[PDB]
Amino acid sequence: DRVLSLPAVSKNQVLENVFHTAPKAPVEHLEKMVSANSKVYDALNLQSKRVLIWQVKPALF
Amino acid sequence: LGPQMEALGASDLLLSEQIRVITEHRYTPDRLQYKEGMKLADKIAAQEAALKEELKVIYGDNVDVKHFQASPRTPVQQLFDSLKNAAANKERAAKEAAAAASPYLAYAVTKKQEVQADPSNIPFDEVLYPQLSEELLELELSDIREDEIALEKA
Amino acid sequence: KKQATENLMKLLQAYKDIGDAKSEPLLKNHNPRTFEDRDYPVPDFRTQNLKAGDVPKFFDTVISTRASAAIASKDKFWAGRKTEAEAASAKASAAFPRVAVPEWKKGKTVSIENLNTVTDKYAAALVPKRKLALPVLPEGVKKAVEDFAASVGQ
Amino acid sequence: IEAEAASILDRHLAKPVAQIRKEQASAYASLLKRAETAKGAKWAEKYLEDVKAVQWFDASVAEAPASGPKVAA
Repeated sequence: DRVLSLPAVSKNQVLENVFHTAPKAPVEHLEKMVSANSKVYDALNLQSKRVLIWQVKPALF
Repeated sequence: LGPQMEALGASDLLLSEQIRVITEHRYTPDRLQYKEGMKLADKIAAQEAALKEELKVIYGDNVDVKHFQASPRTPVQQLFDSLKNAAANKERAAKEAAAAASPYLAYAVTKKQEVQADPSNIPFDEVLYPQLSEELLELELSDIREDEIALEKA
Repeated sequence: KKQATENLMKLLQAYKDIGDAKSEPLLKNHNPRTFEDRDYPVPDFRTQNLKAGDVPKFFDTVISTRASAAIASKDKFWAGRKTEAEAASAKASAAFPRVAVPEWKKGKTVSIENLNTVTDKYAAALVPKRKLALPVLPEGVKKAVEDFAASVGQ
Repeated sequence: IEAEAASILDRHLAKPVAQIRKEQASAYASLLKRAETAKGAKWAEKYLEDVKAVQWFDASVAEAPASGPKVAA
């Protein structure tokens, strides 16, 4: 019964109770907010190719 | 002993494929420690796939992941592997900032490469969290100490 | 949802400053080995009337029972820590920085010199809070020593 | 009309983006095919001519976004 003096918590259980969640990378915030502020740039700049300012306040020719 | 004639990190097989044969040798498939060793082999193989994906952009497709699993790269070699692709990285970032659909996206990709190609911006967990890194060292030193306590009891 | 996020962030700050008031190690309480009772009376298999194939099942039952007790002790510890930090997340400061998003007023439009600075605030969070100053050698110094080595014919 | 617009927007800002894109693309595709299966009707030719005029508006503001659409004055 040598096995009953070893720690009963396996190395698997340590590795799954210590690294429980896959941690958030810091570049995920950058790439997500950049891919959404590209849409903020596209709609709302006055130099984008697809501005909303002519679909919203049309013109007066 | 068979597969246990060489240490856990000192074979030619990968570490997870060594956990697999050690656990197949020490235990029959109906044991508890068999299942826990195969689950540990799954965790270690996940770490190996993560390290292969982290290194394949530098060392090729035949990345030889066992050499870096056994002996990880020193911070000096992390520097000198960030410096030997920095020309290709800057040319890729220039060729991608030229072909971005926006001056915003072009500034974003050149700023991401400006903050990424700097080798001082590699996040080292041993510098960031010293206490956590030494506890992660002691998590494996304690398993080896439990095996040594069993061998000194025998 | 914003109040729930602010409550969760006050909760994580409460967890951190009552994990640092006790000054305890980081991986001590997520490791279920530290909640394992090492000095339990360790049941003798010779006084349980086992047959031939029944001894490894007895060892598996003893090991898994003691591991489940260690995991449940870990869970009771974290229930106690959760109430101890719920009691301190109430009386807090809640002065957090806000997520940097570009300025967009109601009738107006965003300027690229504000999208660019929120991109700079994103890429300023990619540097680590403590980093090694790995000295990259500039071309102006490696050439100022390379021509010096070329002066003596080496 | 303000209450209907705010209700439609707050029901729309509860979706994820891929759901929004495939819903609007599916509705636009169905409404194009309902006017393309109409052949010979005057409203169908006027419908597709106005679709092409909207595409002209988009191309013309893509050509010069500070000046607006090109108006031959």
